[PDB]
Amino acid sequence: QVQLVESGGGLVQAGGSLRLSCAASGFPVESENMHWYRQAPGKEREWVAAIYSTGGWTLYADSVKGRFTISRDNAKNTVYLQMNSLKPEDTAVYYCAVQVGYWYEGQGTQVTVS
Amino acid sequence: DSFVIRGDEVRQIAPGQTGKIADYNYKLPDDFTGCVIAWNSNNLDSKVGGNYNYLYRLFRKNLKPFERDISTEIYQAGTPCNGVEGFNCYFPLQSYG
Repeated sequence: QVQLVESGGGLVQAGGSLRLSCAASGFPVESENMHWYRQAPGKEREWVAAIYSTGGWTLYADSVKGRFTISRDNAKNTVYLQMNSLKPEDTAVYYCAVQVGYWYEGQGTQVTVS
Repeated sequence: DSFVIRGDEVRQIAPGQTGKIADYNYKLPDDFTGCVIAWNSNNLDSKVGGNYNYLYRLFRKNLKPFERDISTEIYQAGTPCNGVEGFNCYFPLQSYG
């Protein structure tokens, strides 16, 4: 069955670094443009990261521009997502989402910065 | 020609109609014959938390009618950055969200 598995979540201190990993089964990594969303208490869920096909062409939100890293393991159809210079306000639940048809929502992981 | 745009962009999709997106993405010729069929897709193209799968050109250097520009090379508006993100140059693609 097609499913998305996310790992690497945990507790990190202020100014630390983290490496989340989202792996997909049943379809290749280059088939669709991966998306990364975050949800925090407040208004509603918000989008943080997205990389499209035909080259990298990385796009980041203004609040998170220049501080996150995204890499692709094409041989193992996985996406690695690196947090650097985290702040306590960055605490949230993270989702990795892809499209092969109807919208697919991952379980996500909770990240808190102290 | 099938595509997805925003609300006010419907007016810009017309022959002889000016506009930033119409002049940068898709323009109809002055002697255009034919037409546009636009329908709302709030239940299909809109997702909670923001849908960022639709892109449009923002910065570019003219464009002929019925011309396709798949290349998204960086645009220099003035010391050249030499294809590096920073000052005097910005990414030409923006997401509707």
